[PDB]
Amino acid sequence: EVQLVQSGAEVKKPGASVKVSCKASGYTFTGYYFHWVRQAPGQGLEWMGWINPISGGTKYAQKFQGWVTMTRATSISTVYMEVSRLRSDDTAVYYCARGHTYNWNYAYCDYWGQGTLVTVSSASTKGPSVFPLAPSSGTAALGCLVKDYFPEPVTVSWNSGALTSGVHTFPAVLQSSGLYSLSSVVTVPSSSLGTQTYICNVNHKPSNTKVDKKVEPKS
Amino acid sequence: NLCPFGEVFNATRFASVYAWNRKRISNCVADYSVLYNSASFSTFKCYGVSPTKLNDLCFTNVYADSFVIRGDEVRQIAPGQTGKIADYNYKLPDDFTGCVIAWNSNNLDSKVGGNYNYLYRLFRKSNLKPFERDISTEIYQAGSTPCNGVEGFNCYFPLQSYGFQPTNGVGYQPYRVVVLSFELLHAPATVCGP
Amino acid sequence: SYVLTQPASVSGSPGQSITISCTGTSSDVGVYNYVSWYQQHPGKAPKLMIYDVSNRPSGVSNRFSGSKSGNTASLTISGLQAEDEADYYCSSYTSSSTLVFGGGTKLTVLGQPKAAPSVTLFPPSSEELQANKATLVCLISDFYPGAVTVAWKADSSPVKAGVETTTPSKQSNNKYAASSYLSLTPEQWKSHRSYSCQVTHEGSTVEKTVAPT
Ligand SMILES: *[C@@H]1O[C@H](CO)[C@@H](O)[C@H](O)[C@H]1NC(C)=O
Ligand SMILES: [Zn+2]
Repeated sequence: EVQLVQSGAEVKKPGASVKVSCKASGYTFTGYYFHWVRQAPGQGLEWMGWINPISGGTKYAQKFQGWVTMTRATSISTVYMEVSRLRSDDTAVYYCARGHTYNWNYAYCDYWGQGTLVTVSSASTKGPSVFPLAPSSGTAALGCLVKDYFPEPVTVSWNSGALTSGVHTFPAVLQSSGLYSLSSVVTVPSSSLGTQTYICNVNHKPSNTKVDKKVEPKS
Repeated sequence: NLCPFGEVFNATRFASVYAWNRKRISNCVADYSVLYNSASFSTFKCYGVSPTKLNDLCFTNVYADSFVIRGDEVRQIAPGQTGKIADYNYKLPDDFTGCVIAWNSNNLDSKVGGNYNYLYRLFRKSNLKPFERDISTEIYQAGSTPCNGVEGFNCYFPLQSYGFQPTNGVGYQPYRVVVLSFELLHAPATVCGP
Repeated sequence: SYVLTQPASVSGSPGQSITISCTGTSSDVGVYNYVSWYQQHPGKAPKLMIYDVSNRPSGVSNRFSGSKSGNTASLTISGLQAEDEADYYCSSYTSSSTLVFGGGTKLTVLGQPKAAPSVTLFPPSSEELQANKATLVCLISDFYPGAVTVAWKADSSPVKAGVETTTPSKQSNNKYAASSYLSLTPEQWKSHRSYSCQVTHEGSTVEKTVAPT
């Protein structure tokens, strides 16, 4: 089986540099050219360029020429896409794909990397703060609000994994500050109030911050 | 005072066939027939001269060309043979007097996942002349449009590599090859057998 | 920004057949046949659906057809089903051995019963108010189609300060969700009459209300 495996996600501050790696396996590494293709979130695919693994010869799209560099190492059968002096324009997913052959024959991409998300923002790592949204008082919903964290993502379980259904964990907002916030509600029958005990478990691994907060009617 | 056969045959790195190496041995004694009885060599073949009786024959110098190819191509290192190694990499003359020694190197020249260090020329506009050596990296124009040193459609990097992995068939496994070319000049003496 | 001209949105009902255009220049789709078509499901890598104008890779169902005419390639899906809903990109090689893509086409498939949004509005909590801040959270869930407007009212007045709303997200029941957050100092939180949230969908609107304790 042919496998293109990319590096893990990267979060960087503007002005820094990043080098995405893409390792090929299951075929003759020198036989095919490599394509780099970037996709800004919510937008379309943009050809970044191609590199020949055996000669190192490259051709960059006119949009990315100069400030992007493609390299390769055939000792490890890996291709590298490096952009230095990031801007926040560069927040995107970066893909490697196997292209045509050494004699420019099978001109398509059948095997793609999984994609590397590169998130460039001037914020820095800050664990969230979670608050309980008290139930209402036809049925009643309680919630957990995860305010001001960076970067994404956070995992929100309800009742120690023991509560599977009725939970709506919503995608985060991104405020002007540069931090995300998120909410997770559980809808429970009307006059179910102090029936069970209702703790939401929030974890935000980049901070190293997980907290378990319990939601209950107050006063 | 006899010539370093030990580290031409047992040399740790071998050359790629497009950049085949040559060692010119001179002014020594030589014993060839502890080598003719192979045990180590899957091919030992000779042309114009014959392996017998040659520790009693002499020349003025010895040339040792060494490289690495795949098994199914060792049949090409012989006078009058064709194919991309004979046409574009290493060519022996029709008048060749010499020999050709080849042995399997899979246990040291292969690598799991591919050893891409050994290359060969796959494109060239004309065949090589005997003992010619081409290490051009020029982009190969396979059409009517010029290339201007950049790869593209019908414009190719002329080299390609073998990618020896240990799980291949013997026909696609690495074989180390040494060719010995014997010098007949009307001039002095040099390397002889015992 | 040279891309192959491709319609932004196409759709069609199940069992029917749609076609997505993609229009290039002389120098690519017109001269060569190196046109290919990739499908992207949200959050994953693009998948090669068609190559060499008309050829399907192994595993791609026969429902995907390729064609080319003049400078315009086009991809046809017959017997449209649910999971064909995705982004579709055309791409092609150019006469200067470069690769170009199309703008992309989002394909949805019709026939879902249309659902009205279920909104719940939560006021700031005690522990948050004791940290000198306050946030109202309007959570809109389980609606289709995924396009709603949101408006916040202090008293019954417009608010332009401190509201942030999500773009609609598709949940695992192929319905949509959104959130909005209005941030206030506690002093403003208990100043005004009441805080409220009007979500407009269908053209209709739905209102929720909350008052300080
Ligand atoms: C190569 O090394 C082996 C082991 O050391 C030795 O037996 C053999 O004679 C060597 N070959 C030459 C040509 O010296
Ligand atoms: Zn989209």
